[PDB]
Amino acid sequence: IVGGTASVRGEWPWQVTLHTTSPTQRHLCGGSIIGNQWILTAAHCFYGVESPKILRVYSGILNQSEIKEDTSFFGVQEIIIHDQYKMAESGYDIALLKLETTVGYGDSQRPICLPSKGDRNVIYTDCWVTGWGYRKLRDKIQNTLQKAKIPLVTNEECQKRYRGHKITHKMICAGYREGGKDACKGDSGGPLSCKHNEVWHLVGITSWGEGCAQRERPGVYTNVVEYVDWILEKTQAV
Ligand SMILES: CN1CCN(C(=O)C[C@H](NC(=O)/C=C/c2cc(Cl)ccc2-n2cnnn2)c2nc(-c3ccc4[nH]c(=O)cc(O)c4c3)c(Cl)[nH]2)CC1
Repeated sequence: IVGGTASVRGEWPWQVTLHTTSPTQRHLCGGSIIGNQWILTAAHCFYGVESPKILRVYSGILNQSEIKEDTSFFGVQEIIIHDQYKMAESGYDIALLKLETTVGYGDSQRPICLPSKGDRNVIYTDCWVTGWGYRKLRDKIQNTLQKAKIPLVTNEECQKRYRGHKITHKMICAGYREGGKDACKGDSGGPLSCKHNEVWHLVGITSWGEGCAQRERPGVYTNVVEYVDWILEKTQAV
């Protein structure tokens, strides 16, 4: 997160840190708890990941330093990548992780509400991107979970900012015209959480951008409202 600020413990209880074990254990990406065994995240996070066995999901974490060999985690049973996914820049950058065990909800960890089909028309004014990613282009994984408030940008505006790319209605953009606050390397797969009628909704999933926080280069996020039926298909399968 560029131009962000330290989060406080329990501010984003749906946020998770996804670690890979190969070759050495490290933070890979963020994700969001959406159900008792479901983490929603970005598809591009698994490029090169051959098996779920090398993955560890940590919840209720403010600081990466809370993670050591004796820290409890959730094993991944299944990696579900959307069938249409090819690359972040082309869309369908969404994935689900089915956990080997059930998340016990509490004040440190709980789900974020998915957006409603009847809310695709509403305009969100209170949007935040969160993660442990770089604070600048050549930096490192941050210890403390960062937050940054960013304005949603219309698709028409985002399309002007990205000549040569096709910004679809399955993508949602966020950024200040002058730059300064954005997601960066290590933030992908994490949430763009928007507060509406005193309830937080998972509006976006960090996906891509041209550099970090550049002027007239807003962040591009998966438009979660457009994938609610896909999530229900995978999570409510008979
Ligand atoms: C092979 N395939 C490539 C794509 N991918 C990734 O995970 C890509 C992912 N990028 C992001 O997290 C966010 C991108 C982004 C999003 C928006 Cl909305 C706007 C602008 C953005 N950017 C524009 N330029 N940079 N960012 C990213 N994560 C890391 C990352 C993650 C964890 C890490 N842990 C460590 O301990 C040490 C690390 O060094 C380390 C690096 C890097 Cl590098 N890049 C999966 C793997």
